[PDB]
This record gives sequence, C-alpha cells and structure tokens, in this order.
Amino acid sequence: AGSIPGRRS
Amino acid sequence: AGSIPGRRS
Amino acid sequence: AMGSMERASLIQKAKLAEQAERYEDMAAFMKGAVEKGEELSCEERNLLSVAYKNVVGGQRAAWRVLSSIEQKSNGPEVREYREKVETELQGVCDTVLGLLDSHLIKEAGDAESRVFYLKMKGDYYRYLAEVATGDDKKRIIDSARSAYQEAMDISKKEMPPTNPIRLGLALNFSVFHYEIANSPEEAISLAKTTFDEAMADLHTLSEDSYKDSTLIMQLLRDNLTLWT
Amino acid sequence: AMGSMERASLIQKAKLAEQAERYEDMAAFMKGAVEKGEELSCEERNLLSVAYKNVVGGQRAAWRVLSSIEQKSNGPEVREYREKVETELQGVCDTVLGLLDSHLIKEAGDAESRVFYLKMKGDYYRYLAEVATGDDKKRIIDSARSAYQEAMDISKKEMPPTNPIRLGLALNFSVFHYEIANSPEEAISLAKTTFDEAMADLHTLSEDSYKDSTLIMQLLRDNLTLWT
Ligand SMILES: *Cc1ccc([N+](=O)[O-])c(OC(=O)c2ccc(C(F)(F)F)nc2C)c1
Ligand SMILES: *Cc1ccc([N+](=O)[O-])c(OC(=O)c2ccc(C(F)(F)F)nc2C)c1
Ligand SMILES: [Ca+2]
Ligand SMILES: [Ca+2]
Ligand SMILES: [Cl-]
Ligand SMILES: [Cl-]
Ligand SMILES: [Cl-]
Ligand SMILES: [Cl-]
Repeated sequence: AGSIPGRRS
Repeated sequence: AGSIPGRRS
Repeated sequence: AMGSMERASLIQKAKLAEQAERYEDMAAFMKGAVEKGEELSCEERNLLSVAYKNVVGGQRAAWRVLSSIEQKSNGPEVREYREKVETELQGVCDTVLGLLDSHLIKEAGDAESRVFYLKMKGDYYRYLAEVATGDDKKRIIDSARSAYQEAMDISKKEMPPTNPIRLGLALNFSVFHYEIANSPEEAISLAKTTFDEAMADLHTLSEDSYKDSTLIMQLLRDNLTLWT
Repeated sequence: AMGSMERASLIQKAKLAEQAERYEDMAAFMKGAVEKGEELSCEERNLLSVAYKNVVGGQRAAWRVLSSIEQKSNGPEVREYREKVETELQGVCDTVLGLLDSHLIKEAGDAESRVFYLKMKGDYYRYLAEVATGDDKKRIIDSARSAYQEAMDISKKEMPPTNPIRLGLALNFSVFHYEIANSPEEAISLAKTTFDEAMADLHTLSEDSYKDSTLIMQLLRDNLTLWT
C-alpha cells in the first residue's frame, strides 16, 4: 500500500 | 558523451 | 551547524538542495531554519517535509533490503549492518519528532499548520514502528495512533473534505491501520469514507484545486483496489 | 573508522551496501578494506570502483545543477552552495587518489590490476578537472592525461583488443579528449580505432566474453554517433 509519496516540491 | 557508467556490480 | 547562517539563506539553500537532489543537505538546512525559532510558512513546512521524507525514505528502503537478506539467512555481518542502518533511521525519526516537539506543534494554532505537524508526528512514529520489535513497539504504535487521531479530529472540524492535507492525513492513517495496527477493516473503511466524502465536495473546487484533490483521491482508490 | 573490523567483514558489508544502494557506506567499507594493506582481487577492485563511482556521480550531478543555476544568475547563496558541493567532490576525488597512491598502484604488478588502477587515477583527475578553474587546472589535466597514457601503453602491450578493461579505458580516455582536453579529433580517432580493432578480435571470444566486449563497443559507437 502507498502512503503519500511526499518526495517532491 | 558517455564514459563507462560503472555504477553496478 | 547552521546557527551562523541567515534563516532566509537556509531556506534558499534548501530549495537549491532539492533541485540538486541533495536531500541530506536539504534536511540539515531546514532543521537549521526550524531552529531559528520562528513559525514556518506553508511553503516552508512542505520543504521540511519533503527533505526528511526523502532522507528517511532511502533509509527505509535500505532497511527493508537488509531485513529481507537477514530473514533469508535465518556471520554477524548482515545483522550488524541492518542494526546500523536501523539506528541511523531511528536517529532521523527522533530528530524530526524533536523538531515537532520543540517547538513546532505547540506554536501551531491554525488548522493547516497544526494538522500538518500532527500528521508528520504520526508518520515518523509510524516509521519507528516499522522497525520496532522490543518492549516499546506497542507504545510507539500508540504514539502514532494518538498523533494521527488528534490530526483527524481537527481536520474533520476545520477543513473541507477535499482539503489535500486532510486527504493525505486520512490516506496515511489508513496505511497505519493496514500495515502497522493490523486493522485492515478500519483501513478500508477510512479510505472509502474519505474518498466518498471528497467526491461529494469536488463540485465546490476550482480547476486547480480539483486536480490537487483528485490526485490524492486516486491514491486512496489505488489502496482500496489493493486491499479488496 | 574501519580499523577494528575484519577485512572479510568489510568486503561482505560493501556487497550488502551495494544491494541496499547505500553507496557512501559501500565506499567507506572498501576504503577500510584497502587500508588493511593487502592487494585487492578482481572482484574487490570492482567493488571499490563501483562504490566511489556512485558517490562521485551524485556529487557531479549536483555540481552541474548548481553550476547551471549559478551561470543563469550571472545573493551569495548559489555560489556558496556550489562551492560546498565542489569542495566535497574534491575531497572524495582526493581520497580515491590517495588510496591509489598509498599504495594500490605501486603494488599492482599484473596488467589487469595496474591498468585498472591507472584508469581509475585518470578518471578521478578528470573529475577534478571538470570543476577546476584556477592556476592548477592545466596541471590537473596533465595528471589525468599522464595516468590514462600509462594505462593505454600497458593495455596495448599486455591485453587483447577486446579486453573489457582495455575497452573501457579507451572509452574514458576518448571522453577525456573530447570533454576535457578540447581534442575532439583525437577523441574520435581513438574511439574508431578502438572499435575497429575490437571488432576484428571478436571471433576469438566465447559467448560470454563476446557479450562483455560488444556491450562496451556499443558505448564507443554511441559516442561516435554523437560526435560525428
Ligand atoms: C500529507 C500530504 C498531503 C497532501 C500532499 N499533496 O500532494 O498535496 C502531500 O504531498 C506533497 O508534499 C506533494 C504535493 C504536491 C506534489 C506535486 F509534485 F504533485 F506537485 N508533490 C508532493 C510530494 C502530502
Ligand atoms: C573501466 C571499466 C571497464 C569495463 C567495465 N565493464 O562493464 O566491463 C566497467 O564497468 C563496470 O564496472 C561494470 C561491469 C559490468 C556491469 C554489468 F552490470 F553489466 F554487469 N556493470 C558495470 C557497471 C568499467
Ligand atoms: Ca537573521
Ligand atoms: Ca584480520
Ligand atoms: Cl556495520
Ligand atoms: Cl502561532
Ligand atoms: Cl552552503
Ligand atoms: Cl603485487
């Protein structure tokens, strides 16, 4: 399952 | 131009 | 190590480090910016989050690789190296949690800042819980749950159902339920209710806000597809 | 910091770090292994090379991003941060060059180890030359050229034209000519002659060696396509 990717901007 | 990638193994 | 650099210079260098994909630098710059003592803007909060998300994300990926090799083996090298990475990951999580506790959360009065930080607190306790095995794994899980729950309570009272921070909080809390708390039914119910209430609120949004919200709703739908 | 760990444990952890994509760890482990004082095997040389190639590769990528932003701007922040990354890159190159000089090269007597290290020496002086601007850029370029040239001389005397180390040396020396030395005609001539002499030697190879050599010949052809 995916959490918020959260790695850009 | 590409040198030897050299990043694996 | 950032005490001698201007707050504005730390923020500008954090933006440069993101462009250079130097996320350890980015995290150190934003740690320095937080330690100036001033509250963070919306943009600045996102820089803090992106920096540490990338740092801990690389550590989590490495820990999973090493943990998988270690389980297949069952010398001390694999265990020793997994422990080293695990300790480094725990230090990063402790650093983020320390920034939230000193003193980002207590000075966050608006819903959008307070929910953002409490979601962060839940996330980094969740990362600690992923590697926890001793007598404190239960307490770490409850710390994650408590932070997520307070954030949920505020977001339901103070934000529309399409607010991207509210949606991402519910997404990650649902992942907490499924992956950490062994509550897949709670995970599915939260994701469905979150998606359905956002869908009914989309008609209120501009084209740009619509795109922001539907992107996160797709992540909720992706998880539901995997879970059902 | 690796003086207390067994050589074999350092090598095993370097392999683990590569699987975890923890290349800074990998480089530190192999630096420790080199500093045990024993010569390195073929496999161990490649671990050393892969580790530092990844570390310096991330630094070079970041330096180019920051240098491009800096040129577009022409506060001190962009220049300051580019200088910091540049200094960190130079330290990594100096560390690798120090390992080669103390004492990998002087103890390397076989063609395959000696050519490998001299190619490495040319590569890391080339990386220093990419960022050099002062009164030593000419001396750095000549240091790269001299290392590559000695490696070339040995490889032509001691290796078949399809040897992958010989092919990769000629590839990188050709890139040196094109990108560093402002000698595109020498770059093209070396790449063509290298490719043609390898092509004529392929009939001697096994299926596995054929695949190894043709992979690097394709890189030579890719550069020629770009350069002509
Ligand atoms: C907790 C949280 C809530 C919402 C969002 N969000 O995407 O809106 C995020 O993640 C981000 O920080 C974010 C936002 C936007 C983008 C963009 F590249 F699509 F513009 N990326 C990310 C990573 C977290
Ligand atoms: C200087 C040099 C010469 C040859 C080669 N080579 O690929 O043979 C290299 O690069 C490598 O170290 C290497 C070898 C093989 C592979 C593989 F993934 F294709 F197996 N990758 C790399 C990076 C350097
Ligand atoms: Ca100031
Ligand atoms: Ca020993
Ligand atoms: Cl270790
Ligand atoms: Cl406040
Ligand atoms: Cl700086
Ligand atoms: Cl020897």
